[PDB]
Amino acid sequence: GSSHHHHHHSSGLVPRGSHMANSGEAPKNFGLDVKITGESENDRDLGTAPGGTLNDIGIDLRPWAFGQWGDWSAYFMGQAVAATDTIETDTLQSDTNDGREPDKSYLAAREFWVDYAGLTAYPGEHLRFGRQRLREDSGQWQDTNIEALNWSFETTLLNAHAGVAQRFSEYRTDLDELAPEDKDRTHVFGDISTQWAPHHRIGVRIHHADDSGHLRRPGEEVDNLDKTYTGQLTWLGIEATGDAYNYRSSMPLNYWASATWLTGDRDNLTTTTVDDRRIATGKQSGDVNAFGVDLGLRWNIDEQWKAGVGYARGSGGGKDGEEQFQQTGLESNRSNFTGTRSRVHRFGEAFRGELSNLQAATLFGSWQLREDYDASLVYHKFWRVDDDSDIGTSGINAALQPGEKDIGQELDLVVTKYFKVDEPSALIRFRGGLFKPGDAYGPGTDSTMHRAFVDFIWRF
Ligand SMILES: CCCCCC[Se]CCCCCCCC(=O)OC[C@@H](O)CO
Ligand SMILES: CCCCCC[Se]CCCCCCCC(=O)OC[C@@H](O)CO
Ligand SMILES: CCCCCC[Se]CCCCCCCC(=O)OC[C@@H](O)CO
Ligand SMILES: CCCCCC[Se]CCCCCCCC(=O)OC[C@@H](O)CO
Ligand SMILES: CCCCCC[Se]CCCCCCCC(=O)OC[C@@H](O)CO
Ligand SMILES: CCCCCC[Se]CCCCCCCC(=O)OC[C@@H](O)CO
Ligand SMILES: CCCCCC[Se]CCCCCCCC(=O)OC[C@@H](O)CO
Ligand SMILES: CCCCCC[Se]CCCCCCCC(=O)OC[C@@H](O)CO
Ligand SMILES: CCCCCC[Se]CCCCCCCC(=O)OC[C@H](O)CO
Ligand SMILES: CCCCCC[Se]CCCCCCCC(=O)OC[C@H](O)CO
Ligand SMILES: CCCCCC[Se]CCCCCCCC(=O)OC[C@H](O)CO
Ligand SMILES: CCCCCC[Se]CCCCCCCC(=O)OC[C@H](O)CO
Ligand SMILES: CCCCCC[Se]CCCCCCCC(=O)OC[C@H](O)CO
Ligand SMILES: CCCCCC[Se]CCCCCCCC(=O)OC[C@H](O)CO
Ligand SMILES: CCCCCC[Se]CCCCCCCC(=O)OC[C@H](O)CO
Ligand SMILES: CCCCCC[Se]CCCCCCCC(=O)OC[C@H](O)CO
Ligand code: NA
Ligand code: NA
Ligand code: NA
Ligand code: NA
Ligand code: NA
Repeated sequence: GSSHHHHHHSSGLVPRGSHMANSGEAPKNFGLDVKITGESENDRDLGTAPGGTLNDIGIDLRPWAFGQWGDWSAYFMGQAVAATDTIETDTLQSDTNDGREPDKSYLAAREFWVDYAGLTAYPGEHLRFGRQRLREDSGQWQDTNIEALNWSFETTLLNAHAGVAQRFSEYRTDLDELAPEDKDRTHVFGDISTQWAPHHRIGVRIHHADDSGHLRRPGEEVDNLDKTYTGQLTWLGIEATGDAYNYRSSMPLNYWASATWLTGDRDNLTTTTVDDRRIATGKQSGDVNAFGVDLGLRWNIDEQWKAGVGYARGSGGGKDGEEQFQQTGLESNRSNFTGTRSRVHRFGEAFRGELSNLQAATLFGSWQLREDYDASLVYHKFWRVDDDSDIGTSGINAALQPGEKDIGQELDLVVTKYFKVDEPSALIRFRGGLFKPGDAYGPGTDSTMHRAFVDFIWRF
């Protein structure tokens, strides 16, 4: 059930001989996830800088181990990667610089945790401690592997979670340092929701991020391992879904609606450039009072075909920047929002937008056939909310022109074959995004950019 160590994995594969494959089998105490990935990426900077291009291939091996003893259990997953350049074999990976340059080949400890399920007799209730997968269904608050203590309670009528998390390391042979935004940042979070009618859920969610770190002092040189800000930030959200992320729905329509208020304060570092160097000049504090919304509707046209629409907006700008929404930093923004077994990036495989000073309109269609195939075609159009503010993270490394709201448009295609089928144990997927920059990117930029993957995944 939901406590299974692979429950949140997007692949949704089931190894041969496992208890999930045949309930008469004993739970596996070990297994191996094998992934071969090709990536083509051109050009992440839209042709405004050297590099930014990938055409490369890699293998990623993830052995895992599991033990169970009454109410106690424990889990480890490691990772070994070898690739022809530094490609993305992990949709959850740390974004990347002395101590932050990935190697083409590396080892990592991905998960390591102990779990106690004995506080209540519900097997949907358990407490997990260690580096662990945290995920909620939208992917927009948490979808990551992180050191945490997290309590889950999942039953028919009531779901609830509460946890604390903090990065202390990447646990990787190549990344020696944390990203500055992660260093000394503690997260606490929880949620509670109820299935008020069958397949309809309403809930509230909270997340708090607190920075204990400090900013560089005036006159000190500032480099890429230094923070740009320290924050005490709270996200408070309402969320309603009707089979929003359920690829097996029988309802004719599915939907999601969420609204999130972001409050708190940030201390923003200021800098100046002095002879090929960046020098701290001070800092400025200010309130954040920002808002985000994400809405979607999916038509289940028949057992195979689905289509739908989405709108999302993260506020931007405002008085002294108070309306600049931002996400938690634990999100993936990947979800099953097209109604298939495959997860898709909600704001484009190429653009990979964070909901921050961003408005997006989305159209999609999908097709699936039992547990054997699925395919999705997604269109997005993106605009800034405030044309004099930056946006947040994205898969595009290029300057925005002041005063231009047209970020661009994107077309994505995801196509998947599942192999042994009752429950597949392997898959091959094409996942690609084509991004057409709009006027906010300005002259001298490429007319289109793409990011495309082929992934072959086998679980043993
Ligand atoms: C598991 C993944 C395997 C997938 C195999 C797909 Se092969 C087609 C990839 C399509 C990539 C085309 C880019 C080729 C290129 O342009 O090479 C530079 C050239 O000018 C001279 O070096
Ligand atoms: C230092 C350079 C050496 C690397 C050479 C190996 Se390129 C491995 C293929 C990597 C390209 C795969 C990306 C996805 C894609 O473009 O598939 C197109 C196809 O499936 C549509 O029919
Ligand atoms: C840094 C972390 C510390 C390293 C070790 C923690 Se993982 C070893 C867990 C292994 C513990 C298994 C034993 C529990 C038990 O009760 O087994 C008896 C049997 O009768 C029950 O059915
Ligand atoms: C400063 C660096 C310290 C952090 C390093 C993490 Se410990 C080494 C990775 C520990 C994770 C164990 C799993 C890796 C693995 O064994 O993959 C091998 C593959 O050949 C199996 O088919
Ligand atoms: C607030 C939630 C806490 C949950 C903790 C549970 Se797991 C921590 C076990 C392991 C702790 C490892 C510490 C390693 C380290 O500090 O190395 C730094 C270096 O890699 C670069 O930062
Ligand atoms: C049951 C769960 C329900 C979740 C649904 C939330 Se719908 C939020 C309505 C959105 C209303 C917010 C108004 C924002 C605004 O003023 O737009 C800026 C304008 O000044 C410049 O274009
Ligand atoms: C069915 C259950 C009821 C669901 C209630 C959700 Se109605 C969404 C109203 C939308 C509210 C927008 C608030 C905007 C904000 O707080 O940040 C910007 C500003 O305050 C900084 O000057
Ligand atoms: C109708 C559906 C469109 C949806 C977007 C799928 Se991404 C398009 C490229 C994905 C296909 C393979 C990657 C292309 C490639 O390798 O060429 C490199 C070369 O063009 C350098 O610009
Ligand atoms: C900071 C949080 C703790 C991290 C724990 C890493 Se546990 C490594 C794999 C743990 C999975 C089981 C370990 C030992 C075992 O199972 O021996 C008993 C027998 O084989 C049962 O079948
Ligand atoms: C019963 C014990 C079973 C666990 C054995 C698995 Se090997 C340890 C991998 C998981 C533990 C993390 C290892 C990497 C690390 O600690 O690096 C921190 C940083 O480099 C320091 O600053
Ligand atoms: C089964 C054991 C569970 C017991 C642990 C309960 Se912790 C509740 C999680 C909820 C997370 C709390 C967040 C608090 C916050 O962020 O307030 C900041 C303030 O508003 C700034 O203005
Ligand atoms: C059968 C009834 C049991 C009642 C007592 C059980 Se206390 C469980 C501790 C942990 C409960 C989780 C708390 C997280 C939360 O509800 O916060 C979300 C929201 O944002 C808040 O504003
Ligand atoms: C089996 C029975 C379980 C009963 C548990 C009920 Se959980 C439903 C919560 C859904 C209630 C929505 C409350 C709206 C709200 O307080 O948001 C304010 C906004 O976020 C502040 O800015
Ligand atoms: C990027 C690709 C474009 C995405 C389309 C966006 Se919305 C289309 C959903 C609306 C489609 C639902 C209508 C199906 C229907 O009308 O069935 C036939 C008739 O009613 C007998 O039942
Ligand atoms: C690349 C994979 C996805 C392709 C994009 C699909 Se766009 C619309 C999706 C679904 C619409 C397609 C037609 C639906 C149908 O065939 O049945 C309609 C019948 O009139 C009612 O019973
Ligand atoms: C290099 C990347 C490859 C990624 C996956 C390509 Se799968 C072709 C899907 C296209 C599926 C169209 C029709 C499918 C169907 O109905 O097949 C019945 C089936 O054979 C019953 O076994
Ligand atoms: Na398994
Ligand atoms: Na298992
Ligand atoms: Na470039
Ligand atoms: Na329990
Ligand atoms: Na669906």
